[PDB]
Amino acid sequence: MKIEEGKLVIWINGDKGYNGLAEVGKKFEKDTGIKVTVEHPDKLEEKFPQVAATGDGPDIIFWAHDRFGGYAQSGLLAEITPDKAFQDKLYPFTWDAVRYNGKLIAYPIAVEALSLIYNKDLLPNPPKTWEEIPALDKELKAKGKSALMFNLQEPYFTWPLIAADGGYAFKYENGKYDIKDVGVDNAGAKAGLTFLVDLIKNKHMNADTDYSIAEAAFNKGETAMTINGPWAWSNIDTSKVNYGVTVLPTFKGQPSKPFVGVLSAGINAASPNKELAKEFLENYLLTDEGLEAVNKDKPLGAVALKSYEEELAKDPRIAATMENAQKGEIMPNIPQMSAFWYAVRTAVINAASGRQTVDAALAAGSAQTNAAATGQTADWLSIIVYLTSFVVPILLKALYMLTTRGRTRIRFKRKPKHLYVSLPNANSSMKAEEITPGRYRTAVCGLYPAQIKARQMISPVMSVIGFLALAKDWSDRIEQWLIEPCKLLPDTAAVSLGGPATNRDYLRQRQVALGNMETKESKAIRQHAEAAGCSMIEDIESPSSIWVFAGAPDRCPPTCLFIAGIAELGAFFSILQDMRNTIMASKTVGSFYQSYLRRTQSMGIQLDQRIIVLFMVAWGKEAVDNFHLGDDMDPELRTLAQSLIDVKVKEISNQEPLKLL
Ligand SMILES: OC[C@H]1O[C@H](O[C@H]2[C@H](O)[C@@H](O)[C@@H](O[C@H]3[C@H](O)[C@@H](O)[C@@H](O[C@H]4[C@H](O)[C@@H](O)[C@@H](O)O[C@@H]4CO)O[C@@H]3CO)O[C@@H]2CO)[C@H](O)[C@@H](O)[C@@H]1O
Repeated sequence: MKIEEGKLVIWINGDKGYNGLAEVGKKFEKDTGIKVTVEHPDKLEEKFPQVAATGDGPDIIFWAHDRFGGYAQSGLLAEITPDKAFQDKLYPFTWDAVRYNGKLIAYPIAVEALSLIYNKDLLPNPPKTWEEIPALDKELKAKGKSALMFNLQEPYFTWPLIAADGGYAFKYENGKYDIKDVGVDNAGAKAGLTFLVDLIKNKHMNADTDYSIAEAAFNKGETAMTINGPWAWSNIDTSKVNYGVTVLPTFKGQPSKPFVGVLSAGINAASPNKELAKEFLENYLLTDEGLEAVNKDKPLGAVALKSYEEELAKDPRIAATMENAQKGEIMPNIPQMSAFWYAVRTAVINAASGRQTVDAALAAGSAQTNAAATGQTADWLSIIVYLTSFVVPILLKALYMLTTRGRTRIRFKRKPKHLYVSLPNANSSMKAEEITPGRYRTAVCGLYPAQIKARQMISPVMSVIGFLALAKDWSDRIEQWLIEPCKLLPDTAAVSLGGPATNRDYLRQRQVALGNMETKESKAIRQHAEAAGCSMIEDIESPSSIWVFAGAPDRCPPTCLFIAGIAELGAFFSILQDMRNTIMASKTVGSFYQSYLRRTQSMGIQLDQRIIVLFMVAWGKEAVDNFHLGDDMDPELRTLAQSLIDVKVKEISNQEPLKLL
């Protein structure tokens, strides 16, 4: 019933052999004294992330592997660490389905694919091709029957036709899926779907048809054929029916291409029974003895366990199932898959009912598939508020951790709390509130510049470009910069009291512009920061105006963007990074600026690159001369060197050995 550090709660879909699985639980209770309660709620897969985080989900979730990539990125799933020996008991390709970013996120149980099921008494010559189905329907309809009924409400069942002439979710190439290359709106997808919609319009199928009616219809002897998976076989046997299982029909001479699912078992990251769950699955469920009990309720299909699979292989129906799988494609596990299914589902319904044209349906689906695929930009107001909540020292400490070569979510830590920095995988799509390590350096720096000054936090990216020499003499350096005459521009009759123009006049002219471009979004950020104790900058001549860049943010922080002339300051250091990297490459006998530039524009600014020029002419050589090009001693040298000395200094004469210098 309830998650407790003893008890186990398991969730599995209601179309699977949950009763047989419950039998395994009873066996588990007998040997170890641990009750196993099996439930099969509707829509378990949507609710789970909602309960997973609130202490109320199951310890173990069973589903096909496609949802699990999404679960793992959110950190909802416990890491799997089976013996090397154990991996070898199950087929390797099954691990691939449940492999994400090199990490195991669930145990595979069984491989499921759709097949064509036909009544051998009614239809001893099943069709080879889809396109013959229509001619076949007229004769049978004349005898009170139909050709084919299946669930149009789930895109899984229609996808094989849609995939038949070339449709794909995401293109697989060079070992991975291209999340921006979606094939739902290609020539192939439009052809395949059109064929199905006409079957309906010609009253061969009814758009208003789901899983339960059709099984019954087939089972009642009303329809010659159905499309379903191995789980359906149990109820058909009960209905007293002679059926066959064969390859799906072809379409346009191309094989039908079902999406193949691997039934998988994930462990809830918040479960207090992680050790128990692992013990349960490998030693009880994932056994010859265990799987038969499940299989005896409703067949699982082609199981992952080699020892058991050798037995199943004798069933001719599974041979056909695996035939369809090899002609099709293994489902992705990527997070965007759910977005994909939702899109195709609406598209099938909308098209099937004639509420929209096919072109539009699949076109809209295309848009929606990339909706999740495209990279959202940050809502800093939501990031700042999340960072400001945490105490100030905890945050500062985290920055020093990002730069120690740590290596999905990295965790930072009379009430306990947990800070989470989310690393971006190449597959996952940027969220509007996803705090990346880069965005993290950005927010904190813009919030706590003066507090960074106290700790003197210069990263190994800024330390090398001589950031200290500019920092200490900053206050005196910057005023020289301001008092200096900006000859080139503006036209010199504009000062407030030297006869010549000054650079200060430029930053002024600039601030007016920024004051106009100052977005309500930015203002909102600036004020919320102050109230949280995050006192901020207001001018370039501030004690901590330059300490905003000490942490090496990827962007000009959002709390300083419209305070001239910081926005252009950024490129100054960013270029220096490009300068060194090209100096070193030159030294040998044989991009940062561009990136930084791109990111600021993402915030809606046009960098007055002239200000950058000015910053150079003043602090060019100074910053360049004091670069740290040369390398230094190796840790082995230093440690080994000092030790040898110590000995000799311990021997003659026993005096404190002073270090190497
Ligand atoms: O849109 C409203 C509907 O949303 C919910 O269904 C969604 C799921 O949340 C998605 O995960 C996805 O479902 C896929 C599923 O991921 C995939 O594994 C496959 O499911 C098979 C399953 O592998 C197989 O073992 C067997 O159980 O049949 C399933 C198919 O019925 O295919 C699903 C897509 O068809 O997309 C659906 C929506 O399409 C919610 O559960 C629904 O109740 C709701 O109506």
